[PDB]
Amino acid sequence: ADQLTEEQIAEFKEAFSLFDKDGDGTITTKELGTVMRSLGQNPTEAELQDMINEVDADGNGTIDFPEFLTMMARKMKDTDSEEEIREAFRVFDKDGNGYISAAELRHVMTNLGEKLTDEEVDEMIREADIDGDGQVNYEEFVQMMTAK
Amino acid sequence: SWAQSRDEQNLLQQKRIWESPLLLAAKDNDVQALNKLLKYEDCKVHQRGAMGETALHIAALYDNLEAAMVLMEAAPELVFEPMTSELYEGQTALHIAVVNQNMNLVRALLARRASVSARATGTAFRRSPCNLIYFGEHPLSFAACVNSEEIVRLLIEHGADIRAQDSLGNTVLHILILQPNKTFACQMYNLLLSYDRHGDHLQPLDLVPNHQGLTPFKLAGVEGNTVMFQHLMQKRKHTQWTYGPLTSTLYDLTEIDSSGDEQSLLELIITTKKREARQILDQTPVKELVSLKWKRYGRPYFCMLGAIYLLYIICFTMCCIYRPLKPRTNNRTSPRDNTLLQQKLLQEAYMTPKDDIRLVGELVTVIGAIIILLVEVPDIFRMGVTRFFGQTILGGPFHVLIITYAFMVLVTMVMRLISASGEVVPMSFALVLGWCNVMYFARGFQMLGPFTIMIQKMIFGDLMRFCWLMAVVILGFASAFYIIFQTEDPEELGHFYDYPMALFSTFELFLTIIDGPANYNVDLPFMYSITYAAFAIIATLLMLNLLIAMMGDTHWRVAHERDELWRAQIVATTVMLERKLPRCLWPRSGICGREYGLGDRWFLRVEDRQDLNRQRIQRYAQAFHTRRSTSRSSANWERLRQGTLRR
Amino acid sequence: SWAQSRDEQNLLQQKRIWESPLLLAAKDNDVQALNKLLKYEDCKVHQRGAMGETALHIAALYDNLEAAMVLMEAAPELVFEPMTSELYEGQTALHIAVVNQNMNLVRALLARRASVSARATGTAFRRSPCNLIYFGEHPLSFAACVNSEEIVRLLIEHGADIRAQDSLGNTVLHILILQPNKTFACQMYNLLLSYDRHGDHLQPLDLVPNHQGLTPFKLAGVEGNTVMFQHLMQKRKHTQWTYGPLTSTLYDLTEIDSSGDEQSLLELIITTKKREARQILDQTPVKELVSLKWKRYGRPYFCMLGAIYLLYIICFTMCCIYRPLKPRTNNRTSPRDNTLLQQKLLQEAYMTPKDDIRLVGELVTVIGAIIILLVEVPDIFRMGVTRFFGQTILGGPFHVLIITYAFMVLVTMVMRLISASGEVVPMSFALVLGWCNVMYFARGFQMLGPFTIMIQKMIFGDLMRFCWLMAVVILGFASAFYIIFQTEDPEELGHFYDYPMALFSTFELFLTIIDGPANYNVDLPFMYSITYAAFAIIATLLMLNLLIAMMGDTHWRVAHERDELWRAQIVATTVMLERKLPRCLWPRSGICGREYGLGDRWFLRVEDRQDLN
Ligand SMILES: [Ca+2]
Ligand SMILES: [Ca+2]
Ligand SMILES: [Ca+2]
Ligand SMILES: [Ca+2]
Repeated sequence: ADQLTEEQIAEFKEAFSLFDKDGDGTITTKELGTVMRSLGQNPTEAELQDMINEVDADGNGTIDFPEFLTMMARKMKDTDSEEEIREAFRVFDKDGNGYISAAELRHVMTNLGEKLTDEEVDEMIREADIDGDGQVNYEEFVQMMTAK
Repeated sequence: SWAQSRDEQNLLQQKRIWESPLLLAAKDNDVQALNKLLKYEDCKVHQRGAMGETALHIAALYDNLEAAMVLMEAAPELVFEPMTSELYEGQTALHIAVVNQNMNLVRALLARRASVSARATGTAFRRSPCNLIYFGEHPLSFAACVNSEEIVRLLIEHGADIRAQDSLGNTVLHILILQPNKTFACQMYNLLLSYDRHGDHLQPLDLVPNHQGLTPFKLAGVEGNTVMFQHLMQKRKHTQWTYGPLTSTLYDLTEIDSSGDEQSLLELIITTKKREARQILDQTPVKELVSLKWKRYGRPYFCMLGAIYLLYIICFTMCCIYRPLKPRTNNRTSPRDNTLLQQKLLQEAYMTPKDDIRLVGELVTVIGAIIILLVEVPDIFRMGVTRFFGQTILGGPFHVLIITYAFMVLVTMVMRLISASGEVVPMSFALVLGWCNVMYFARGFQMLGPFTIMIQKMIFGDLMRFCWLMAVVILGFASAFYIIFQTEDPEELGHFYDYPMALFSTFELFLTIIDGPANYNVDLPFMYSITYAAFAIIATLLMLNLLIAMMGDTHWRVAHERDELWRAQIVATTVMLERKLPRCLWPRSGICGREYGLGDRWFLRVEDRQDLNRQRIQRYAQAFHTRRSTSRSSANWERLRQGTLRR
Repeated sequence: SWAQSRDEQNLLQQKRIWESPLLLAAKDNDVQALNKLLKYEDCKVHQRGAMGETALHIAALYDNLEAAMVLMEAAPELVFEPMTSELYEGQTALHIAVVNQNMNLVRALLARRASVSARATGTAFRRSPCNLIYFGEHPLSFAACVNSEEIVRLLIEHGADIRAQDSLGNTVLHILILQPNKTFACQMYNLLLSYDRHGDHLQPLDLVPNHQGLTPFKLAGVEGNTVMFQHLMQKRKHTQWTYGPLTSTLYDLTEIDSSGDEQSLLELIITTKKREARQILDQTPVKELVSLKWKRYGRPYFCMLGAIYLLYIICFTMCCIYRPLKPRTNNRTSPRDNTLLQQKLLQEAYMTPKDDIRLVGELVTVIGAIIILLVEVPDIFRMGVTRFFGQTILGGPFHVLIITYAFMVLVTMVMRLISASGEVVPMSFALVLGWCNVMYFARGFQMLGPFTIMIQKMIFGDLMRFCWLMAVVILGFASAFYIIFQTEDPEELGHFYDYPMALFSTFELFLTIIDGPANYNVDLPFMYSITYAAFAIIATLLMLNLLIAMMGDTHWRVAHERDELWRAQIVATTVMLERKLPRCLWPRSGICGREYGLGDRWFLRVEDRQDLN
């Protein structure tokens, strides 16, 4: 993780929080095991340490968020590098949480005007949201920007 | 005037560079010039700059590595030399190379046994809206904000403690909350706590107050750094079992209750001025809390409180409409029928069994008015005058009406004891302000009173700025009418027989109230028709209908930032009701501890249902894995696109 | 104080784990500790938890496989043991392995002949807003909700029937409609029909009513599970020939008409309280039907019905404006000119040819009053009381007005038999409410009647909460004027001569109706002008103009939610009119069957132009 952007931290931190089931800040064999075999399959509980000790940099038996972050640095995001969508997201995002929300996008459009109805804002977000949390990523926002 | 003297000193610096042979050769890396000038001649290198520089400072400030390395041989001591005076006091060159995010000169400077304990007590380093930064004091704190990890790490390995404090008493942690780049500084906060390996017996660095007594937990709540507030919440929640899609954690609930004297979150939330600090009430352990404080134990004492106020005012009006009255005394209407009045107010007549009933209720209003002042003795004596206005605007902007209600009741209690004549003029103000003061309870009784916020929000601002442009157009035209009907006999058209009523007369034409003066039987002068139609076309056709449209647009710019004001005002109503009410009823909220073997901390549990989000969790698992109105909505995205794009 | 005890149970649980030496070892994967503790000493393992646990329940619930397998050696009988009482009743540990979506444990559990039909009857499983989920009772149903296919497939093959019911009678099919995740639960409805290979004599599993008697088709209608409702229609539609871009399909039309007693879709749609269920009327086998039932056979009776009612109120007024009156009787104007009234109401005089006409017309109102009440006698005797107000606000919120119109006419019918004096006040309310009731017919004549939808939507809500802020600003100022004009001779300025009328005076100023008091000839007291100027800047410049803009903004938040209200209300006009009108006219809609040798079901065809250029 030589250089990253704020969004890339913030979304991966949401990933790490979603992946860490007990919120201890670490990842153990029991934790990674169940959520992986929640998704249909089942690794045979030997791949799990082979998952961790492949990536555990200090060998403490846990995966802290920096080890989690440098793993995603090797599973790096694609070549979507710009400058204006970067600037467009800062003007939109008031608190700078990295996730432009419903009421924020209502707020910015209100200062431009055009009187969006509450249902009409929900039609904007639900189509733009790829994974389905009702919030737009930085990665999701550029796909509405470039082409349809 | 103050900003120019700062600026003039800055241009005063550059002339010293452009005249010195040394420092101009130090601004560039003119090593050929720098070699010959130093070793040959006999000149000291203690040439102070205009803001008190040294030549060693300049190479760092214009980020020039190879020049200052030559300076180390000639100058063994100027690393130890701070800067001189009044803007950059004590700023050594170790600070400046850190601010440039590297020079690998921190290698060389710490090779020259440079102190890491210097303090930058200068003017332009203090927290102020004049400055544009706030880096604190110590070089450890300067490396904290530019987010350079190995530069931080190198400094711990040379004996730099983490418990330095500024003049405010802030630690290095408190600096990080105030930095504007939020999530990109969230990572540093975990990094520094890892170097609390020596658990000190005082407190483990996360509890240290400032000079105004604030934890770093509370400090984010004051400034609304929600993302940092989200992160510090993580170390306090304590999760129990999980059940499929269900999860039952257990929140900490210690520094967010009104138990201690510190007041601990909620009074500190409502007493700020910042708008973005109100946002914290959406976050998860707080929004759930005050709902439990309101629906249980908050609402029913509040509604039962206000009904006692309702029977108070009703009891006042009954002892208002019954007053001791005589017929008009012996003086007849001595002005020629321009003086019709008929009672003049009985003097000392109580000798009736009926008025003893009136004697009862008239005392009770006096008794209650004393109690209102007794609540408001300490409030005015402690919370300043302008400090009271800071309390005022957000959630309590009535609070003087209930004071002035207590004046006028005490005036009319005085006024009948001396028994002077003018007793009606307090009785007006003591009546309308009483019934208006029941609108304080519009917050309660349902969410069918956020109007009283908007009618506050709009009576200032909009109506206030509209009042002046009334008050001058009316001031000419009322003065215009007095000139033209000066000549006339006011037995017809008695609007305008004198000047001070003519303003009041004109005021009713402006709001389409009075009939509009016309006689149709006696000819009125020929300047009236030109002036009056010109008055009508502005006042009730241009100006007044402009008010509605100007009221129209301002209704829905604040449609969203109204509803959260209502939910904010309940919390402010809640705590004030708690503080001035004793216990042995509506107990200290949440569930008590240490019967369950946990400790004196008190808790509440929250159940919630997550989701699965199957399409996002595949790509993270494969990162582990080894070797309608659609066209309407998309046009708005196009409208979002075309308005933003370059133009 | 009710759910407060629920948490207090749940903290009491964890303390038992922190104080039992066995269970804390069972909370973790403590292989060595549970090795030495179990096999060696002689202590029972029947330690029930705070809510009736076993050692096996905790190790299951904290998702720990390897410690559970060791417990299986010491436990031949903990598998059959359920949890004890008051929240988690009857729930065996087989359930918990299902909810955690696998542990490779149901393998080991069914190796130990676990029962597959234990019924989790606990308190935390009933459908309620208190619980955050509703999964039913049987463990076969639990795996259906978490969408784990081979876990389901494993459960059939050990003999779990797919026809259990809960206390609510709902099947495992019915649970899938109530789930919040819709398209991810669609395939389970396919897969569970696939294991209905026994064609039963009773019904093929899709026709089981619950205890409130609902098929899983119709239950999708009430909850508005639209995407599922789109999917269930797909089996019923019976496509005919295709012709290029044309397709003449044929929908089934059996369980959605008003023929049976079950009311089958339509009355159940309008009697919901949920908002999203009105979305169903846009779907293509239903939207076509109400256009046929209204444009033919529904409109012209409703327009003809309102014409008869329109002549009723006219014939009421013509027997209203003619009353028996006389000159004032012997009592002269005994109050000094504050008592002007002059006629007083003839006693028993009909002896004219003209009043012979009026007695006919007066009876026309009376018979029409009784017919209205005979309609509404059985209605409140069947639809409870509060149930009727659940019916009310949607499409019949008049329904007391038509009752109170019939009420007051019976009052004035009595009032002239006893022939008392104060007869004008029942005549008043019946006259205004008679004309106000004809706004009920505004649904027809074209779509120029969602005003009566909107004017209901706004007289409640907006104007209702605005009146209380009126009701106190009016109250102080009116009380203030009565004090300041207490002194005066009311011969001039008769606005405020006594405290009752000064309220009603002030209410006239507050809407800027009465002219605003002035005399210009008498020096009126100075405290009036300061007060009255403070009134107008509140009353007709702040408060009332605020009412317009607050009216303005609330009108276009409900623009899109206006047109669905109208088309909702036409159906409620339609089906009530079908229900109260007999047949031998406007027949059971759609094309009959079984003359074409097709079946006793009745059908309708719909063409459409397709797409995919
Ligand atoms: Ca984890
Ligand atoms: Ca690690
Ligand atoms: Ca945001
Ligand atoms: Ca997203």
